[PDB]
Amino acid sequence: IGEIKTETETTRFYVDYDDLMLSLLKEAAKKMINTCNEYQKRH
Amino acid sequence: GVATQLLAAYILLFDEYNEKKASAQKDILIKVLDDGITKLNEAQKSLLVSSQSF
Repeated sequence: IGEIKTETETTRFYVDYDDLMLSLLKEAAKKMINTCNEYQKRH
Repeated sequence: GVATQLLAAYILLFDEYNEKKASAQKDILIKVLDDGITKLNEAQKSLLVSSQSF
């Protein structure tokens, strides 16, 4: 669960740049999609 | 795990000065470092109370 919480906190901090087209936030969101799909596949 | 990526983003984005993201970068820095000081201090106090129980 902590491996998911680290990525969630990183994405929440990248939202605070107030730039929704920032590539760093796009890549963090694409990483969280795969993390959540792997967690649902395991459970 | 969070701090080592936010600080790398700080080194990446401010190789030259970026005046548009300058007001938010300081808030991100203050927020993550004040979070870390509190977490590290509570971890030390927890380990000390565990050591005093023997």
